[PDB]
Amino acid sequence: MNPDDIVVLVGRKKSGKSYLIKHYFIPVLKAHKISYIIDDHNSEYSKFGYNATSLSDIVSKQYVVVYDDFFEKLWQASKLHSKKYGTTVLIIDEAYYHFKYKQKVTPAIDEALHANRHAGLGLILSTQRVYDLMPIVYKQADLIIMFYTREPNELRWISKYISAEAAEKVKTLKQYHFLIYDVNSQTIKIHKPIL
Ligand SMILES: [Cl-]
Ligand SMILES: [Mg+2]
Repeated sequence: MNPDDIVVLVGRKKSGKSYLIKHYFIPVLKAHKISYIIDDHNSEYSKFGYNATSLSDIVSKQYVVVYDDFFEKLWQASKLHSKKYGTTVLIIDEAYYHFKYKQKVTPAIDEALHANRHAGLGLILSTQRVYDLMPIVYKQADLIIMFYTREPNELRWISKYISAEAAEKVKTLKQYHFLIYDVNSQTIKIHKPIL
């Protein structure tokens, strides 16, 4: 993950999405001195950054958790954060609320999908089913990560918007194993569980 990449995480609850964030993305971000802002809508990430009580905290604290009209506020605050700390990763553990399939696209959502680099903000979006998010999220993504599924509608979406090969290989992943799809290079890795 480049610091201004868009990364999508896809898998049913308990498949290991938050674990990957906590144990794979966050530590590597930290090691490069890459800032992040975690937008938690379900706390679970309490120990990974300053727990914010205001928009000012989002801007000023280097590693920050936010407990979530609001997306535009969050987005504006993140842009100001990035100007202070350099490229920042905005991590959203419930992309289902702002990026939902068949929803409109505000200027801020559009910016987040098409103008990341310019705003100095990477994105990690997390979702339980592939068909929860707008197909344009899959087109705009740089890396798509998928855990096991054989739900036939999900296979169809993966095949149509991502890769027919990924749709095949997704069906055989063991627990905590995950497929990585590089949208740009069009390659596929099958990764073992994180330690
Ligand atoms: Cl709008
Ligand atoms: Mg989770």
